Amino acid sequence: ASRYLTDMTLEEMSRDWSMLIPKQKVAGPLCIRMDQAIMDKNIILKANFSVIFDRLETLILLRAFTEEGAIVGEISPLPSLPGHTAEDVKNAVGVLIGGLEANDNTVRVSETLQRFAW
Repeated sequence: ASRYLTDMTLEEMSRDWSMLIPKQKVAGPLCIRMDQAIMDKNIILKANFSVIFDRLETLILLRAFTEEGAIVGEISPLPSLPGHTAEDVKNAVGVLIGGLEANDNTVRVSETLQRFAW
């Protein structure tokens, strides 16, 4: 069976959020959203991945959170749910990290993503 390993709580994954200054970029099979208003924060990237054979397979959802718990960024598969490679995920994360860091934020990633990184 396909299972799911996530850094996020049920509430964190379900929450609706608005960006103060919306930015949305599509990069291949993945959508990247980030709030252009956010600056000088410590941000943590948290992800939910499907798992098969005890290995991380596809990204279901990634959200970027301030330490206080506010969502400031998101990566999700396109609605067509095209399906993607690990390289697609790594590219989309780099794009999000780049944008956030350009706005003077400090970005770190979860243990789940660290592991995925290689």
